[PDB]
Amino acid sequence: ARSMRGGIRL
Amino acid sequence: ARSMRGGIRL
Amino acid sequence: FGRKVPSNAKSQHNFSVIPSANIQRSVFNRSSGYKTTFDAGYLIPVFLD
Amino acid sequence: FGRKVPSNAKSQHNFSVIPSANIQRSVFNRSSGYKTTFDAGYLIPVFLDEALPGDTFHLKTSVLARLSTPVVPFMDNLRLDIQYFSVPYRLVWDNWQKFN
Repeated sequence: ARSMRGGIRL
Repeated sequence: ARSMRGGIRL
Repeated sequence: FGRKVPSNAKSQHNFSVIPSANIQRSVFNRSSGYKTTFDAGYLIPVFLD
Repeated sequence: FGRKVPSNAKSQHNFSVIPSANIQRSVFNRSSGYKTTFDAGYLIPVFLDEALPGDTFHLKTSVLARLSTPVVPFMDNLRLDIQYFSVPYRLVWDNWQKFN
């Protein structure tokens, strides 16, 4: 639910 | 009695 | 019957969360003067930033 | 008679003491799953990990083991067990200190 590595993908 | 430079020698 | 064991999927997800950037915000005054001549009815752009 | 003056030997010793390293320790969860098939009487290595100097580990293990189907409810007791050991690298390779 936070800022993931590699940009957002759900 | 602390951590001396050059490693330990008494 | 037996009880299922957990998956590691949540801990693996947590290791992939990047830390927030530390931004170093600051407050200062950005005062500026502007001088001009103009005529009525026109839209004059006097401020731009 | 006069009184002796001090030597500087203690202040010179103090200038030679290196500062302690600042380590930046942190706490996190290192959960892992492992799935396998095995037979009775063998020692099976189900868990393996590498610990650093100054690690602390707290371990919880969950197990589900299924026995492949018996013919009858046979009368004898049968324990599953798990035992954990620490093994320093210097016990398994003589050059480990010289490698470091």
